[PDB]
Amino acid sequence: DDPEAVMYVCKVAAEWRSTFHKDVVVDLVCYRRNGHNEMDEPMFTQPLMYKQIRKQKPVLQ
Amino acid sequence: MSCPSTGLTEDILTHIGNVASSVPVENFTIHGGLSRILKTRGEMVKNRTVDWALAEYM
Repeated sequence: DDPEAVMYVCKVAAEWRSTFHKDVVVDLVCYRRNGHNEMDEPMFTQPLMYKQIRKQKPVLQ
Repeated sequence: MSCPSTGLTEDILTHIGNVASSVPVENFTIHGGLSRILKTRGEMVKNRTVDWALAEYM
């Protein structure tokens, strides 16, 4: 939800791969706005998570 | 070797259907779309017909 740290982490990982020639893992913690499919109802199993979701602004805004 | 018949008497089937087409705890709220599904289950159960989901309960 903070893009300016995502950019820095990606840059650092790209430098690490060139400097040490090892694997590196980058984990992006986010959420899923819709259901698993476009025609899907996610409220059947995760009611409160999606009640919280529909009160949150998109990152672009 | 032989196998007994697997049928059941009707009252058992009706009791299972009635339990399967409802929510048997008090104070429990459920989604609208799920309420329609349970109501349709009752629709079928009162007409003496089973869909695929009701046979698994029975």
